[PDB]
Amino acid sequence: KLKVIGQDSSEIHFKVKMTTHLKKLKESYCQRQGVPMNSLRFLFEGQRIADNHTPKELGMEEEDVIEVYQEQTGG
Amino acid sequence: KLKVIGQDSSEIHFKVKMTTHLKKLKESYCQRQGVPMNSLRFLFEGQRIADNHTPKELGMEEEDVIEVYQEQTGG
Amino acid sequence: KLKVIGQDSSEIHFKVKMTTHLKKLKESYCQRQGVPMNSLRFLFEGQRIADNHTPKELGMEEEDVIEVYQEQTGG
Amino acid sequence: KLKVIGQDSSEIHFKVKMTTHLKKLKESYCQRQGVPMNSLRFLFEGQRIADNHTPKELGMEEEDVIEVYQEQTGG
Amino acid sequence: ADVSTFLAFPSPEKLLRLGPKSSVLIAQQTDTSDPEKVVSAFLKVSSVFKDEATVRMAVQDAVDALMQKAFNSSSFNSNTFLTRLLVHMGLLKSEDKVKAIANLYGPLMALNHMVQQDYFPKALAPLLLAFVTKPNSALESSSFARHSLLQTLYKV
Amino acid sequence: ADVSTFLAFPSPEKLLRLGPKSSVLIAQQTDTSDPEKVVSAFLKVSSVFKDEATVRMAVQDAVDALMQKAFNSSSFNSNTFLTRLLVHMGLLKSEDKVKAIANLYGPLMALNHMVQQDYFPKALAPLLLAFVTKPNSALESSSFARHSLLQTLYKV
Amino acid sequence: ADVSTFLAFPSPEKLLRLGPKSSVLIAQQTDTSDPEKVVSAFLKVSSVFKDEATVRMAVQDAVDALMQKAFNSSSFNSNTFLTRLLVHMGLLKSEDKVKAIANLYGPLMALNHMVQQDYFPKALAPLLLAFVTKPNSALESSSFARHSLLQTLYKV
Amino acid sequence: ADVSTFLAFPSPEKLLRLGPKSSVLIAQQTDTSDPEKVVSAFLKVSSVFKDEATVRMAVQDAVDALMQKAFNSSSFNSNTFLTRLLVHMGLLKSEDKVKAIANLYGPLMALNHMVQQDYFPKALAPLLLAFVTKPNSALESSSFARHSLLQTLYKV
Amino acid sequence: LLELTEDMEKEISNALGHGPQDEILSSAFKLRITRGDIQTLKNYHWLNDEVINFYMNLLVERNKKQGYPALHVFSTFFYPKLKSGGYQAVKRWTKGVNLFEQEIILVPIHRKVHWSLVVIDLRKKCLKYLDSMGQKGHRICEILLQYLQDESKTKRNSDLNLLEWTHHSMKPHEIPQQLNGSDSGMFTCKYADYISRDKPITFTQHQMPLFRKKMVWEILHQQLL
Amino acid sequence: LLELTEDMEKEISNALGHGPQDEILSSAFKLRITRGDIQTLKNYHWLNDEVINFYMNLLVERNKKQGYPALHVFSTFFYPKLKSGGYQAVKRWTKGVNLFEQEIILVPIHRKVHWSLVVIDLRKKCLKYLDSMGQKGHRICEILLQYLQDESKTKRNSDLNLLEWTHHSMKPHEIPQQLNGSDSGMFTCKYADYISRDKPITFTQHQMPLFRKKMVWEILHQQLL
Amino acid sequence: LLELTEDMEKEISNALGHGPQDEILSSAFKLRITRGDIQTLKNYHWLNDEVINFYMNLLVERNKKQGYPALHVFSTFFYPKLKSGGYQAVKRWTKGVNLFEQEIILVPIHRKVHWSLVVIDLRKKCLKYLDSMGQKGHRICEILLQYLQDESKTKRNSDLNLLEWTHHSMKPHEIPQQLNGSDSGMFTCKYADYISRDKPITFTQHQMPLFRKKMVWEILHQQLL
Amino acid sequence: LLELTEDMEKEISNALGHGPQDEILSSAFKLRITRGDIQTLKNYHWLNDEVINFYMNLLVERNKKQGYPALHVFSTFFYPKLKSGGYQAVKRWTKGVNLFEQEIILVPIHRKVHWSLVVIDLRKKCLKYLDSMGQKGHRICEILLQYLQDESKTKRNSDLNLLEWTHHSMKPHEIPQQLNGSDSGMFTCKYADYISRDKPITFTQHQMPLFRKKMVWEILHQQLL
Repeated sequence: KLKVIGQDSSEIHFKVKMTTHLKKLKESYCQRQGVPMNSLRFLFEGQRIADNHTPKELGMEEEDVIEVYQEQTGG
Repeated sequence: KLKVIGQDSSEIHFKVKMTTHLKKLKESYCQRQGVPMNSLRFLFEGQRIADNHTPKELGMEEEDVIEVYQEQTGG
Repeated sequence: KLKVIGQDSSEIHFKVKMTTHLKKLKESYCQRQGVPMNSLRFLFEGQRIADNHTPKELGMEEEDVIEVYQEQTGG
Repeated sequence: KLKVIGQDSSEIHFKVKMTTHLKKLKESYCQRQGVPMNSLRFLFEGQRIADNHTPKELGMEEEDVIEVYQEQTGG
Repeated sequence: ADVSTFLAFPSPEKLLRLGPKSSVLIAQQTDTSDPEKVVSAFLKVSSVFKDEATVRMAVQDAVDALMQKAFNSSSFNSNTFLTRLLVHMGLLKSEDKVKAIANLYGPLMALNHMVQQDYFPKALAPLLLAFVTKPNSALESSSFARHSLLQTLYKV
Repeated sequence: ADVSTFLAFPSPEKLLRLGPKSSVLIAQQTDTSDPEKVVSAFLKVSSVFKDEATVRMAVQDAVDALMQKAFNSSSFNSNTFLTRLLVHMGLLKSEDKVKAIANLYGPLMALNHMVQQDYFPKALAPLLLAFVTKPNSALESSSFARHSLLQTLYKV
Repeated sequence: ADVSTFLAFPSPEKLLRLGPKSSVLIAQQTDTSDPEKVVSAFLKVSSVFKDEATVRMAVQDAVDALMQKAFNSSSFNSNTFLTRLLVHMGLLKSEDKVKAIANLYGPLMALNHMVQQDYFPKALAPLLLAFVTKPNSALESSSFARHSLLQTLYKV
Repeated sequence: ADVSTFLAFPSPEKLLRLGPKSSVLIAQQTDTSDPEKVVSAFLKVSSVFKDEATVRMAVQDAVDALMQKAFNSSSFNSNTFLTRLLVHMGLLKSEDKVKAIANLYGPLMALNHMVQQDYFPKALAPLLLAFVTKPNSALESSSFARHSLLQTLYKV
Repeated sequence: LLELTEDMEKEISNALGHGPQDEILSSAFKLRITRGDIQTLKNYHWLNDEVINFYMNLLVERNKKQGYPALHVFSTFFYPKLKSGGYQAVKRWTKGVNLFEQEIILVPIHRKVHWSLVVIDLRKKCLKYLDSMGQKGHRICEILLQYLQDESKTKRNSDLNLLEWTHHSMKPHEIPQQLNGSDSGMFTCKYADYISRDKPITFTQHQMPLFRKKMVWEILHQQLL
Repeated sequence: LLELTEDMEKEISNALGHGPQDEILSSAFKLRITRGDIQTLKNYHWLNDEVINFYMNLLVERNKKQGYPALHVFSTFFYPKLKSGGYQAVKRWTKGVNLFEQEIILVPIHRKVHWSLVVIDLRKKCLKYLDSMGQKGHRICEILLQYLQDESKTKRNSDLNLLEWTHHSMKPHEIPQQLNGSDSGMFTCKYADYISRDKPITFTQHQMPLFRKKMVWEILHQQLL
Repeated sequence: LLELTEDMEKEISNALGHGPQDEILSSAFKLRITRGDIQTLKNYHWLNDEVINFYMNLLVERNKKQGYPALHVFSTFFYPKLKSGGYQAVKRWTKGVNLFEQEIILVPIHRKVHWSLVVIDLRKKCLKYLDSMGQKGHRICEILLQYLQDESKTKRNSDLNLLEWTHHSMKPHEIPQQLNGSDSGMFTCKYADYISRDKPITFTQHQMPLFRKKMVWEILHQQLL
Repeated sequence: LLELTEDMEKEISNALGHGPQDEILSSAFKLRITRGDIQTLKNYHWLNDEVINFYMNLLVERNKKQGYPALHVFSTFFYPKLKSGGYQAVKRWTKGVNLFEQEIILVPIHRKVHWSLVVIDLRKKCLKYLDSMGQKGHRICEILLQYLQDESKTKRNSDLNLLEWTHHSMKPHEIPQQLNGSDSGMFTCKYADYISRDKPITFTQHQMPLFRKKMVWEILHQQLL
């Protein structure tokens, strides 16, 4: 059981068991969106959840929030 | 004693006695800003504080918040 | 009696007595044209007929041709 | 013996025997030019010398002039 | 399951590793009842384009699949699709141009004047000029798309 | 107290009701230690412009006051001023043009192709065309300012 | 005889040395039976414009004279006038744009490609770029007039 | 004798009916001592381009042949080539833009004013607008080439 | 149908023509519509926020002076605030009124360059999202609803069953769409002028220009015609 | 009026559609109309010189196969040459024919980006300059006339009295004008398709597009309809 | 000074040249820098957020492998979140570390199209806002400070006297400014590469291009040079 | 080298600055150089025909007041006329002078938007075509030569052997080329200021701007420096 609040409000409640990759949870989310993944990046309490990362190496708490932010560019 | 939080955070703490115009409190605020008044509009708990309006006809509570919003346009 | 063939063909037959200015014969021609004088310049057998110039200082032959050319620009 | 004066002056003196195609005389000319054939068209005394045409069906006089003109467009 | 993966985050090779079947594969795996999922798709597919026939053609043929399947169905509002596509390309909306211009008039009337006054430090003009000559102030984005689109519309 | 009032929210008449003294009045009541208050001013003053000599000239002469007083002082960074002015006019920054273009390439390559296919409903081209012909998709804002500015820079 | 002289070859001062009477003076001395003499006039008068109210206003008020007298008369084809004016401003005609573009497509497709190949001498790109950055390759003439005209047409 | 024929008057198929050998065939049959014959060639080859890989690639690969053979030789002025190419594409020269603009200023200042006066027949604005909306007054040729060229120059 | 009043047509051009950009041309509801403001009604211009917070208010009065459903209008600066400020930051907003007392609630909507309109028909117990650009809006309703639920179970302790509640986006083939990138402002007001009167959207593009004019008039006089 | 042939409409798109830009699509009069050429008839494109030297020739044949006035057509590359080459440089041009034998003479005209048409009605003893852009042309007639006078007093020693001769520009309010900067090509041919048949110019803009299509067809088959 | 490695120069063009736009070219800190990402370093392009969240991290390591002040780096997606989420919504952010233990804290800054940099020198007890565009930023520091005060009096109950604390914007005449509208990305990193090493900003524009290249290299190898 | 006169620099800006566009600023050779005219010397502007028919004349005088080769200058409106009017239409042009008496002949050249220069060095018995744009010009010389041959065998019955005569285009690697699309005007005058003095073209682009100024000065005073 989880959540993935975006840069807005959109609460897309999720669920999975703490062991296997989050990469699967990545594609999953970026599935029902208007702009791909590499336009987004997943952060959990700050640290940026890599793909090789696992809820098992993260120590995430069920019913936790995995915020997502959109690319930034400046010049 | 008052406040005028804008569409952002900027807390410009104010103060005046409940009787005289707010129009004076308008020009006052729009003084130290990057874009004039008519680009902004003053709302108090929702209702839009006209110029002819007075804290005396408003029933405002000292140490209250008079939010301000920027013009909107769509097409 | 004269002529003023332009950069094309247009034969605008003229006439005047050899003594007085040609400046009067200038404005005259540039009168019935689509672009002013300073867009044109008057040449007679080659030499460029100035304003201070006179048919009397030119030694022009009645029933002669005073060609006219349009400005040039390059870069 | 011939000539092919273009829309300018360029006298490219030619030569061939009155019998065989002029199409060969076409490509030939359009060879040493800055813009292809279909940008040009060959006229002889007015009538437009087709490819299927031959100096033998034209009754051309040696040391004659076969003028050439460039496409025109208006709107 | 190979289409969905590609769609998640497209890639030139991601499309190419679907062989000749990817064309109608994507097209059929995309519901055209609503003009949005269609655009949503039209975009992910072309978002892959790159000068290289392999990719070019793939995308084209691909798009054709989706668009034919698309047009051939009542449940399709080809006006909104079209519409909605122009807005994503920022060829439509994007800014209250009318107003945006209306604001510049002044600063523009001023700024020019200024440069022309004798008190304007000669060492400045060059900077100013050199400043609006840089690519971020020269390169036009949609004002470009738009022209290209017109050219084709006018057939040549 | 008449300058400050005008500045709060400018007006053609607001400036005109300051007579001939408004010129240096505004200029002197504006600290040029920092290039921002200056721009901040340069903008409010010109924001008033309207085709009508009365207003035109006022603003000009006005601006000249502020700008001379401005240039004549070490405490002034005429680079940042300049800079900072271009950004407000959106002649600088505003969008990652480089990227913005880079995205269109695809959808653009596609969208054109599409229109050209036989399956494209003839009744659509006209709509599309008529669509990018409307003023909100035709009128260019800064891409216009910029040209005007150049013309003067090139002296004619 | 003072109007005709001015018309021959206009001048800012040439118009100003006709006082307040020059306005309707020119307007009445110009036959509006044929839309050409009118344009012919409209042009000589405005050909004088220069940023300086004196001249500005003169011309305006002047033009207004000619144009009112003009519109108020059956013998006037305000379509051709209009037309004929756009062609002189080269806002119309001037080039077979359709074709002009059609030719570039190729050389353009090529030239870009070229620059992108590894065999393209790195020392060249900069030259090329610097080359199309110069004012004779940057400054747009009518493609500018046209925009200005639109802005007003759209009222703001 | 197959190269010369094609060059006389190019054709998509004319190039394609030279097989894979046409690439270096044309390139070698073109003397690069003088930058002109080269451009002269660069142009005839690309003048064939059309959206269709067959032709696209042919031309590219073709051009690459000519351009490598070209660059690799002292007898080559890659400045003039470049130069001379821009002039043919009318990206350079073509018009005294500086002057062209300088003339419009007046008629432009006038024409706008006019449209805005009350005496301007309401039935006209629409015509005028509709007039500069037509493709021969909207479609920009070189002012387009130029942008495309820049985009690539700026690498993206 | 209707036709224009030659004398009142020229009276509009005095409101839209040249002159001061601050010369107030109408007052009411605590909104002062100035030249600059009312100017946004010109052909192809984009309606600002006052030209709307107003017309949207004349709609309430016209529905109390011609007797139509209880109509509760919300301000343009409402949804945004709510979108980020939950209910807590909107509590004191509904002052002096029970929202559920009303029949219909009109909620204007500002997505950056766009004007949308959510109609919350309290009677039939559901809300409709009407957009003249085709653009969809599910998360919008979903959120707004969540305002009610709390505007209730917090401002009257009586909860709200979400089952009896519904919301849905009005498809492009249902309601009229716009054919440009300027008029979406009107499309939102006129969506209310009708939806409010329980009348069917039968209007379209080749009429909007006009709608614009009458609208400036309608606002001058404050008389909805 | 007329209506289009569904099958022959699609036959046009094969002449105007994609394909080779040299694939000759019609021959005659010694002019080969290729794809590139006939392509110039597309919407908004500018007619080249062959799409004209041809249609202008079908007009002659249609006026000898439907029996209309003796019609003598001149080539686009005629006036220009004459404009600079006097008569001497145009002598051998009128080969195998007495010009004054004819009733009407059609003369196309190329001003750089423009298509004009001079109609020299030999019968009524005068010529008319028809321009669809409003532009006037007095020096044009004045010059052309001067071709005749010499095409006579030099090619038959019999002079020509200029008094019995007249010329004049057809005002914009008389004939139809164009409303764009592309169609002046057609306006010149159709000016002949009628003026040739002594028929009044009753056509206009909201029809030209069509005129364009039939024209490509007309040229395919070489059958003027 | 420095000069480029002919072989490692060409190794850069393999990272910036054509190829896949996802082919990861470096990993670390939980950030995967792909082609697309590292591509943002090209001439005139705008640096994205990873090209920064990374270089800004190599700066920490280079200051622990060459021994410089305790350096605490914050992420690009930090300030924004804080700007709207107070401290409460940032609490769990500083996990596994006492911020005040550090000497210097680097905070990148994203104003929509701009890259700014706030340097919070914990030692001297004050923070500096460095902007390469001239733009000022008082409310930025004022806010950030307010993060500390609570990052303390809430994460250690020990308050914070604001008197001993200061902040100020670095004027345009102090630090180097940029002369275009693309390079502000670098100007922010290099502001750290130095400010971090307590070294004076002596660099300028006619060098940045280079800085860009080395930067892609620096990130390839993860070796700061 | 040379350096500018602070007081005479400001005297130039009075000739190039604002003011009347007809206020003659210099007279001589029957050419009146007005503001408009001399204005064409501004940065990036295109030199007109008088700024040249003049400087090209000061070159003659400077070569008779500093004693250089007999120099015969021809007008800008010369070649064109000749290009189309053979010799017959140019006969009376060379009035009061034997061309072959001269050593060097300077011939300016106008291709529509371009300024070229043909140098006919009568001494060495050949002519050189110098173009600062790379563009070649063989048919130009070939034609000009044909003017001489007749300017002789017709204006002195003494023919001309073409064998002893030569002409050739000066390659881009020989003479300096321009790096923009505005300065070709100067490149043609300065090609004469040197070629006239038998001096080698050693000048280039990063100097032309200046050349422009002195040139306006040079023309003010009519003193070539």
